Amino acid sequence: SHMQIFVKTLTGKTITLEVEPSDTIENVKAKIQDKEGIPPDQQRLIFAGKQLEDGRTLSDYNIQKESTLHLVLRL
Amino acid sequence: PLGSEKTGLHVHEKIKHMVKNYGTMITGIPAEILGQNEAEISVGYVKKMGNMKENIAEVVRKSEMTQPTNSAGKASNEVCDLLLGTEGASEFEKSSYQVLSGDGSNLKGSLPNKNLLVRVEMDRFNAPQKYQKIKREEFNPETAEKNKIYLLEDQLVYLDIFGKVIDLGQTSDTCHRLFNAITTPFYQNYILYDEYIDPEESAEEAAMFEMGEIVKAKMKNIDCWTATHSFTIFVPESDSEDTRTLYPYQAYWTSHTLQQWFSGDKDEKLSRLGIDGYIEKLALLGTTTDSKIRSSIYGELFSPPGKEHVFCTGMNEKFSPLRVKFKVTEVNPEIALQNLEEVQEFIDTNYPGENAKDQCELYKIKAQEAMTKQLEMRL
Amino acid sequence: MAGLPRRIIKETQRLLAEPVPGIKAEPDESNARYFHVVIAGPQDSPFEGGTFKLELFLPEEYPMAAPKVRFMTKIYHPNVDKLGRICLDILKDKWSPALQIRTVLLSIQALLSAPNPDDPLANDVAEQWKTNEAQAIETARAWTRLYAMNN
Repeated sequence: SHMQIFVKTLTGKTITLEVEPSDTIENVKAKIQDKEGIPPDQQRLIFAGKQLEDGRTLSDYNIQKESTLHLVLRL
Repeated sequence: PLGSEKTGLHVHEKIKHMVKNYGTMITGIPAEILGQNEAEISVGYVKKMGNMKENIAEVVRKSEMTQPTNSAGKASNEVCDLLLGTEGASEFEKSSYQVLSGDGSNLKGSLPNKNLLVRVEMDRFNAPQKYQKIKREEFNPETAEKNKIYLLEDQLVYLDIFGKVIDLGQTSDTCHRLFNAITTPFYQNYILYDEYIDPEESAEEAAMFEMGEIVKAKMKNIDCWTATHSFTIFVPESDSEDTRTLYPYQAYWTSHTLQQWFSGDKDEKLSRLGIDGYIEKLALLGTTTDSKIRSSIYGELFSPPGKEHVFCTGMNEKFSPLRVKFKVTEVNPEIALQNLEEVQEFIDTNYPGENAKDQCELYKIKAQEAMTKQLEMRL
Repeated sequence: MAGLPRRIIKETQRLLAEPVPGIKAEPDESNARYFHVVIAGPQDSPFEGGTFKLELFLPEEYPMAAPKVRFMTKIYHPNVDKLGRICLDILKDKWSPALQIRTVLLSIQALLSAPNPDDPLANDVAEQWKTNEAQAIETARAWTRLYAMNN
């Protein structure tokens, strides 16, 4: 069951991803890599103020249709 | 063509000078927008005792929104955007990466004597290091720990980074033998290639060794490559093949910005290796299997300036195989220079100052003002 | 020694046999996954002449997971927080079983000689380190003499 989420950055640029609720956070980072050419190891994702950890899953943070993730590019 | 090389080097010198002096401002983002968005992302970090508004200031003092990105991918996107223009960058994005050959020759043959931009993406081989015995009743791919080997009584499977189950092609006889030989409690859920495990010691330790050999052979045909680093190389046209230089440009996660790379002149220091010397180090990075040489070359090519010798030691030793990939495209110096000049006027117009440090500080206080007001109006 | 994979047994014996210079690391009697560590302040660092006590603990998931380490002595270092924790952060990668207990100990030791206040854990300390390195170093000398010179 596909669904669509948004990823936003500090510059206000927004991209749209198609994802599954069981998709691991590293799959999300690889989809960001597909769109933006940014390596997974050079990304941080934030949802609801908390960091999305590698090896976990989108549902583990209760991320659902049309949620907006925040892509951090300075750490 | 004597003096012919200096119109590409002017492109190099301009982007280097502007990134050095202006940092995040070279992206052309107005300070207001930066402050507004930082505000929306920051609301939840506020202390809401006292007059929250005075700790809103505490939040704005806490802001780092004008410090430049240190994502290697984002810095590459910005170099591509400035030198090729937005549309040129979008066409470059469509062309495919090439795996650097063993001796680097495919990249050297892709650098004719014109002004060239190289984009590199480097992958690290992220194979499983861990295994566990499990019963089929208890194994749920969605919840189980990922990038791990699962030994069942009749199957050996690999649960990859995307949570997909990959059978490793073993008979149920072999799996039953392996499952029933590994009986010690602290070897039920362990690591795959332990140097202390001795196949001649025990039936259990020979089964652990054999499983590692199986997994290792199977991983050779499984795609475990994950992109780890990204950078660009500007290669200006030169007056003679043997005097041609390249200039690598990079940021690096949690380590340094492209501004800092330029301030320490690492682009120039690496430029002194020549094209063949640099390519040879880049090619060795991927062919060697000596983790100390891999780490030493990684350190030399990619550390912030001055940390070449500590960057990949200790905790940060490079144990996994790397693979360099590249793509090349031509740069029109008129387009890249016009791009840089439009950004320069934007900065001079909207953030005037007698020196570059003052323009940067004016930009920062404008962004802070816009953040302060937005956070004020929503609390 | 009881109940342990050969690797932990041998890491332990080889630490006792060939200790890291400047570091004493010996396992507890009641619990072999716990190490009582004493690291001497490196020479020509604000911590010289100090003797800092730490706890190193191998969780159940070691070596799949990194050891836990904590300083027990207070120390004025930009990479040690108010509770004694340190940044064992691997850039662009994660802990791997290719890393060892000895590597962790050598890294803490090196970090005492090379404070890094730009990627900090103790912010107050790191701010003064970047801003007023001379004053930060003096305070650390004072912290060393008050907290780390008789246990």
